[PDB]
Amino acid sequence: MFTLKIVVYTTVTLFVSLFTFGFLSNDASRNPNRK
Amino acid sequence: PQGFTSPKNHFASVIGLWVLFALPVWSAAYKQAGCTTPDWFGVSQVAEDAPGVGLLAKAAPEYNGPSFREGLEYVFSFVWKPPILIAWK
Amino acid sequence: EALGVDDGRLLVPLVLIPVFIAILFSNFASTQDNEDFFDTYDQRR
Amino acid sequence: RPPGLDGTYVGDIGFDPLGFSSIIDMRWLREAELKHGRVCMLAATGMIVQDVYQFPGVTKSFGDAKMTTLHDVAVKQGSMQQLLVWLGFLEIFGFVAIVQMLQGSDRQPGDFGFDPLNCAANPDALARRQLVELKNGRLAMIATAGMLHHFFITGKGPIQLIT
Amino acid sequence: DRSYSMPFLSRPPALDGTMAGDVGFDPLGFSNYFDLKWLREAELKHGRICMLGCLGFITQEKIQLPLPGFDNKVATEAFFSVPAGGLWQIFFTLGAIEILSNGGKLAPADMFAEGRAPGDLGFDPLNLSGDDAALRRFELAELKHARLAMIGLGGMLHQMLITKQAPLEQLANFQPIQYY
Amino acid sequence: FSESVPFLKTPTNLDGSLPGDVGFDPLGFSEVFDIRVLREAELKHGRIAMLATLGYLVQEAYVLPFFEKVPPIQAHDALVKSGGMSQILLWTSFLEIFGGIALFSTIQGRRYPGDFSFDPLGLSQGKNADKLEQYQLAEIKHSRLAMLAFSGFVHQGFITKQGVLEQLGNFRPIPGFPEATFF
Ligand code: CLA
Ligand code: CLA
Ligand code: KC2
Ligand code: KC2
Ligand SMILES: CC1=C(C#C/C(C)=C/C=C/C(C)=C/C=C/C=C(C)/C=C/C=C(\C)C#CC2=C(C)C[C@@H](O)CC2(C)C)C(C)(C)C[C@H](O)C1
Ligand SMILES: CC1=CCCC(C)(C)[C@H]1/C=C/C(C)=C/C=C/C(C)=C/C=C/C=C(C)/C=C/C=C(C)/C=C/C1=C(C)CCCC1(C)C
Repeated sequence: MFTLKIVVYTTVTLFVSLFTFGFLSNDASRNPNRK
Repeated sequence: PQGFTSPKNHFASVIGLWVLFALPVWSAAYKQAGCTTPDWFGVSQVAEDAPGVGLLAKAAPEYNGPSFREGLEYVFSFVWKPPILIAWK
Repeated sequence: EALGVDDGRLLVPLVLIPVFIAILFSNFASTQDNEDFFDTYDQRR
Repeated sequence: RPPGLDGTYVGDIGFDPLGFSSIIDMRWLREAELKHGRVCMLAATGMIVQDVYQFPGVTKSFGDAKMTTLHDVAVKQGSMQQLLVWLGFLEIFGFVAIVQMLQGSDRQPGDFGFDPLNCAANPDALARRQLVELKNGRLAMIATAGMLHHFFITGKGPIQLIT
Repeated sequence: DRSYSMPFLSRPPALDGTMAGDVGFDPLGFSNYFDLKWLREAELKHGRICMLGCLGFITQEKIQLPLPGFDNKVATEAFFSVPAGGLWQIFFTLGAIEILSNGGKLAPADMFAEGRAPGDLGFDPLNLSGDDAALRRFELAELKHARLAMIGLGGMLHQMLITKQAPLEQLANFQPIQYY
Repeated sequence: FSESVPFLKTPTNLDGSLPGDVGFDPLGFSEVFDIRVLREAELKHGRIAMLATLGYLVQEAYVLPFFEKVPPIQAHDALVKSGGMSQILLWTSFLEIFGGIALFSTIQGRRYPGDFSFDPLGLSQGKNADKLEQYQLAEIKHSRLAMLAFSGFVHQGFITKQGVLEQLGNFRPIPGFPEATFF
């Protein structure tokens, strides 16, 4: 059961980190009115 | 005695104040005299023409070459496409 | 306890993965102009 | 003649089959040679004497003891620690002297200024004594190595082979 | 023309005599496909970490801190005996040191954008780099010690994994591998 | 060459300007850091060492009627939990804040290193200025001597479990060593 837990923790941490650092990458500038 | 009244914490506070004051006092002393002496320089017993001694210190080649991804692909081609069998042509 | 971390090895994904992505994010962050802009949002990207 | 081996150093006969002087500074090499020679003179003299006198109280402390066994007992006693720390204190200033010599100064390899008897007043006498010191030191290196390996094979001191 | 390290392989195109520690040893064309500054920085970082690691391998056998859980002769087992919170504190401190030293330039595209030289993090309390020849010889000595420490740390760590004995402790009572 | 060390050179910025300059600086401490800051540190260390040596001697010889008679290390341990060491630390730190202010004044030239103009008695202040340099020399010498002497004291107290006056009166060897028998 520990291997499943470590796999789930790895996957969740990866996706949450991707979300967090993606919304930190100047997301407001990604609009069609940006010049 | 516990916390801010413990003598051990008083000793630790004195040590921490010493550490905090170390940077200004000794940094200023270094700024006044910072090994800026004509006799002050390192010495090595090895000859300067020994193999492995660079011509110039702290070399920074420009490297107008392949990108990092091409290098990684080359390292992978080490294991999926080595030059072993092209000799027998 | 803590973040559901009953085994120390569970701390390896919880730190190395956020750091590694951050390193990638660093390559983004160093590229951007990090000066003040005085606007609602920064259009420099 | 080997490259990098000029005649300005005493005891030179152009003996260098391996180009150590071509890759390492000759000042460092001569300082190391003189230090090894002096240490070996003292070591050979001590290894000879320790088979005869053994001092007043060392006999009941170390038992009999000899050479490598004497080192093994003495490191456990504490004499070796004292000798190591005091000779390391001296060798700190020896390191300073070597650094100053390599940086450029009037100092020469092996010149520690230890001439209490003023035996260096005559220049030619000092010139002869430099070669004397070098050759006796090289002989002392060879002799100390011989005594050490003879003790390894038989477990006897330098005098137990003679007597 | 020739490498002088492997005299049958010719000198690598990117390995000139400018860089320190260069004897022409690059049989696999890493310098042709990777930046030499990045390679030298990685080599120096690995080697400095290995120098500190070998010194720690000797010292932890010789001397231990009186804190509980810090009294393991075997360094590999000492990693797991020490509380994990302290190890994570060390990891975060080293990460902060790396970020501060590189100034946010952690990628090969930007690490040397301002120059900064490969492996030159500005750590020089004693001005031993004033002389150019002395600096070059010190760089060669640092590279040689770095490579030697990498190999020695690998050997000591694998032998510790096999014998469960500290290196100096393992040197006495050698007990060849089939005994375990 | 250096006066103190015949086989070494005079350590550059080391001359008769500061008292007790025999040219003894084999490691370039006076070149890594300012010589006046180092002199201030040396004077602080030496004065504290002189006070510590006198205190060690008197505490071994005599004790006040309101303090437990214990060895000086045991005195430190006992008064750490009693609060007296806290009082000493507090007042010494209060004085040393102004001491650090004076040291920062020393760094930007101005005042002499280790000089606080402290002179309750008329010794080398007026009518005796011609002896002042002499006094300075004596001071640092005592300082250096104390910086060794106290050290020996405590470490001798660590190895023989005896006071320095006890070791002088009964100079027995290191414990367990007269029996010897290491082989
Ligand atoms: C918060 C933590 C943190 C952060 C942000 C950084 C940041 C950085 N580190 Mg790291 N570092 C840290 C903590 C940290 N460090 C600690 C605690 C240590 C241990 C003391 C290290 C040890 C370390 C080394 C040794 C190196 C770095 C490097 C770097 C830089 C490049 C990062 C990168 O691209 O790697 C992203 C991660 C990877 C690319 C994965 C690692 C690659 C694997 C391990 C290689 C495996 C090779 C394989 C075993 C050999 C083949 C065998 C054969 C038989 C096939 C960057 C500035 C590198 C650098 O400066 O390069 C120039 C470098 O060489 N660091
Ligand atoms: C001048 C301010 C002052 C004051 C108010 C105090 C107050 C105190 N100190 Mg002292 N102390 C001071 C300065 C001061 N300290 C300085 C400058 C040092 C040297 C660094 C020390 C060193 C010191 C030690 C080593 C110890 C104390 C201890 C104590 C506490 C116990 C009081 C006591 O013994 O019973 C009442 C006091 C007596 C019965 C003694 C007679 C006092 C007479 C009657 C009063 C004379 C006037 C008085 C000294 C006020 C001076 C200032 C005034 C003229 C304006 C008390 C809180 C002790 C402690 O921590 O408690 C366990 C302790 O061991 N102090
Ligand atoms: C050089 C890297 C490093 C830095 C820069 C650093 C800074 C700080 C700071 C900031 C100034 C604070 C406030 C702080 C506090 C504590 N550190 Mg420390 N610390 C570092 C390294 C280690 C190691 C290796 C260990 C350790 C410990 C503790 C404990 C004990 C917890 C407890 O009482 O059980 C506490 C309270 C031990 C540990 O956490 O064990 C569970 C232990 O092994 N630390 N630490
Ligand atoms: C400066 C010359 C000198 C040196 C360099 C030297 C070196 C060593 C070493 C070094 C490795 C050890 C280990 C050692 C040991 C002992 N010495 Mg000795 N010692 C020297 C001189 C004297 C004198 C004058 C006496 C003496 C004594 C003892 C006793 C006593 C108890 C015992 O006999 O059990 C022991 C254990 C006294 C005595 O009783 O001698 C029978 C005594 O009067 N020693 N001694
Ligand atoms: C830069 C900088 C400065 C500095 C500095 C510093 C901090 C210098 C520190 C340097 C250090 C610690 C270098 C350590 C190297 C360790 C090595 C090479 C270990 C090798 C092990 C081997 C070969 C092995 C092995 C083993 C094997 C494998 C298995 C066993 O069976 C046998 C054995 C035990 C033999 C300072 C402040 C001075 C000044 C300056 O202004 C800037
Ligand atoms: C398990 C464990 C323990 C504690 C917990 C932990 C930290 C999580 C973990 C550690 C993990 C770690 C840190 C593991 C680290 C493991 C390491 C450092 C492995 C390195 C091995 C080095 C090798 C094989 C180099 C060999 C050199 C050679 C062959 C030289 C050849 C030569 C060349 C080319 C030049 C010509 C001459 C010759 C001599 C021929």
